[PDB]
Amino acid sequence: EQNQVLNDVNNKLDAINTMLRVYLPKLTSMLSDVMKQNYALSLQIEYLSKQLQE
Amino acid sequence: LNDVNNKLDAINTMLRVYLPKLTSMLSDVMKQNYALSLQIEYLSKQLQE
Repeated sequence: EQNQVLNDVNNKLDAINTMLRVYLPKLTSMLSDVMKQNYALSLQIEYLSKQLQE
Repeated sequence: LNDVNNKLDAINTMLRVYLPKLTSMLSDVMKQNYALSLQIEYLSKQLQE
């Protein structure tokens, strides 16, 4: 019984951990893209400020 | 070993529940940033007029 319950632990944890491995890089890339988009918005607002100065 | 099993399974199902929420939240944040970009383009058109 001990060996089979340990096998169950093994498979459960390995599956969930590979799911986490798949997930995390997606979040990292999403945050990087969000920061890039915020920088783009900053540039747009600087252009707006130049327009207002003109 | 049973204690290890239950602890790790519980925490791992918690992580499973959590992560998709973060993914959806980031997608919605990016969509909202795109909406802000469109609003600012409309502002620029107003300023050109």
